Amino acid sequence: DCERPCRGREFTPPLYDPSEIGGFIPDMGADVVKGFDVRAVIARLVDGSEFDEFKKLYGDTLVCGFARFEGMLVGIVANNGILYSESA
Amino acid sequence: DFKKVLVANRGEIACRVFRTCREMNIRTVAVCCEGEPNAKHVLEADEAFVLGPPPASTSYLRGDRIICAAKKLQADAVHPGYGFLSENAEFASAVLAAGLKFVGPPPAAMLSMGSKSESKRIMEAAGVPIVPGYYGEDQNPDRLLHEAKTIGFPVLIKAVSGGGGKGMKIVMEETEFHLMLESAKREAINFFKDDRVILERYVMHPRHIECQIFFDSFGNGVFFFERDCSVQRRHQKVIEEAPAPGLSVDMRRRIGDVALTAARAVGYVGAGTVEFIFDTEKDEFFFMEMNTRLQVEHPVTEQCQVRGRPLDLVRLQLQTAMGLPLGFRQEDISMSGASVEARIYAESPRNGFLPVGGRLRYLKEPPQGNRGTVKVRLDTGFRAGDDVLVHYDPMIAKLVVWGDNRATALEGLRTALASYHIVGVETNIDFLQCCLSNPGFVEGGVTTRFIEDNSVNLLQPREIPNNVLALAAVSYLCSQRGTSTLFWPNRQISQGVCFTVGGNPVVVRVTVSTKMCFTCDFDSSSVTVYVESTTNMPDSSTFIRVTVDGETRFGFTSFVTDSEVAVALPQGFYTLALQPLATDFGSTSAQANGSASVLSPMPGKVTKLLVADGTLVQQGQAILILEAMKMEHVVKASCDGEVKFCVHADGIVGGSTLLAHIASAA
Amino acid sequence: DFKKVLVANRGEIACRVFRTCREMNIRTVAVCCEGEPNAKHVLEADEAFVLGPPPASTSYLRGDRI
Repeated sequence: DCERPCRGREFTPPLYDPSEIGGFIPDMGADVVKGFDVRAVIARLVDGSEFDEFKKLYGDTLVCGFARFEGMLVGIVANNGILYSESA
Repeated sequence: DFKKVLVANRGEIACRVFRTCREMNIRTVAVCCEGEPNAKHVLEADEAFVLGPPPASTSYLRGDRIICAAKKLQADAVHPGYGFLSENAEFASAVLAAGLKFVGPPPAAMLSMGSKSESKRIMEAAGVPIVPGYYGEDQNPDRLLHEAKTIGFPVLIKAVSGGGGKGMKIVMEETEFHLMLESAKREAINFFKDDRVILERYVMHPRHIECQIFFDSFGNGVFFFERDCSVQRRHQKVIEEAPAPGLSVDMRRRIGDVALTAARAVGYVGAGTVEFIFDTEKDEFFFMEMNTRLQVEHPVTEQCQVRGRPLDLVRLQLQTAMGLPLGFRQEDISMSGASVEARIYAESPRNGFLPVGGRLRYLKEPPQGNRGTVKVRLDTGFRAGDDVLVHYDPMIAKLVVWGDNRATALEGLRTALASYHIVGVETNIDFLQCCLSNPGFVEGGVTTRFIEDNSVNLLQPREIPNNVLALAAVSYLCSQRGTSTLFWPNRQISQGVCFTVGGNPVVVRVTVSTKMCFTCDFDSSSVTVYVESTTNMPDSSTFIRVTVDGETRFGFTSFVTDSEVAVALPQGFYTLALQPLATDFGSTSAQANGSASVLSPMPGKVTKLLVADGTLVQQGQAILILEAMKMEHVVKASCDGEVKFCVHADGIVGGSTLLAHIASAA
Repeated sequence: DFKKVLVANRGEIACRVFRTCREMNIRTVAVCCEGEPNAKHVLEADEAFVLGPPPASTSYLRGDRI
């Protein structure tokens, strides 16, 4: 049934409703595509909207951090603009 | 005979009606909005109907929606309680029109007694005593002086449109009248643009005395003695007593007869109340206002023995609504020992009695029932874990204690309030204890302004001895500790707990050994607490057995939240607020300079200034949009302050080009 | 009118006095020695005071300590 019987299901749902994620998503098909903060998406997907950012001031266009989905620890890498050498 | 009764008002009144319906085998139907997933009255009812959106204003007030709810659930009667929509004649008329039976007075009587003008005319025409005041159209100074002489000093002068106590002048002697009248007229003109004035008799020591009447559908009526509501602040009842102390039997008979006559004159059906302004010096009562509904203070009356059985006012109201004759007529009613009711609200008396919200994180109720010498009854609409929302039913609960004498009832109320442990919401338990222990209150009947008279004495701060601080710190540390052992080799483990006492950040430094012995340090003081054992109660609390110093053994109960620590010691109940956490912990808003001369990231075109020139912008706030490679890049403010742009919009910038200045405006 | 009554004797008599004081709303104070971590009267009382060493002879008999 399970290699380890540990459950670890003491998680908290996201603090923001996912139903408004589309509010932050601009029109991808456009002459000039607007930019948005991907963290607003992350806040509506992870447990308790908690997110430990890895290098908050270095990449600045690639958001890397730790989060949890129903108690499962996951590393999140998200695009937040043009990739640079520092972001890569 | 009713089979289903729908209660249109939430709160503890709904629970009371549900309980009395369960006693009478009537199915209960509740009313709620979409934002009430765990309301107590919803859980205590057989069925519930949602009224629509939850703004707490449209719901519980839509009469048509309530009628539809009652018709859909086959409700037989509609009981509005004493909350909102319980005094609207249109709602009662709609209830009667749909075929449902309204539990209350006829709509005509309810409408006639809500205007404050026609009600006075009816009361005058009935022979009921009225306040000896003059309100005629003649504003001639000589006529006003003659009317003041007829009324008898002292007198009070009010504006016709005056409200909130403005434009009222107290006249004690005839000489001062010529000046006070002119001053009142000037103030009325400056505030209401109406020089017309009203002269009434001023009562120096008023007492709001309420007589409760109950009338059948056949015209019979019976009074239910008296209720005293003198102890109040800004038209908010606080503490009530029954019967009113210092009232003779003849006076009570006279008041009851007057109340019955007034109710007969108005043609009342159901349970109603009449409030008079009684004067201790003059020993004469004058009609003030009648309420054509049940009242929150009705339990103190129920603690009246109809033919020996205790009174159930809601049961009688339901029986009358069904259309049944009264059992007896002022013969099987007997007075009993005095009962006292305290209204536990959710406000802070120290800070001007302003309502405050919160969540009832711990709600240990006092022992309710028939105690050794007194009977305790608690009525509440909240359970543990519920969150009380501010500006919506601020009353947390009402606690009534019945004894044989007023002193015994007061002692029982003090004991019950001492046992009412509430953690999560600020309350007025300390204020109620101060009021109960006040010598003036315990002497006997007091004036209405008593709260305003002893404000300095009643608002006295509660002292917190160092023992309470030490025990709270120890309880907090024990809550932090799990099964881990406290061990640092050749050292005592050091810990610190920060509380807020009167805005002062008090810090308790504790040294704990491996033998579970804490030593807490205060200014020139040391408290040693040895924790013998702990036990986690099912109500998220902990029972701790301690030995304070080396000679004071006792057990207590502790409740630890993320914001406060509560201890139930033999000395009483204490809640100490932890020092609040900063909201800007580790705040790095890309800069901290007062100028914030930011440079462009790359060559591009500035498209739009998202903030006007000279506008205040916070940290991380967008000020302009930069477009390069057909991609919108938004420049954000790095600090708070007024932003002034340097480059014009719809232009072009280069690498590391200055864009705007963020100057911290004073 | 009494508010606190201290019982100077352990055993079932202490429990009886504590019960009748709880009936009359009098706070109860108990007396014990250091060798009584789970004495019934200590648990049934609002407060307790240790009399000193536990030889069961000096304690419960020191009038000055009581």
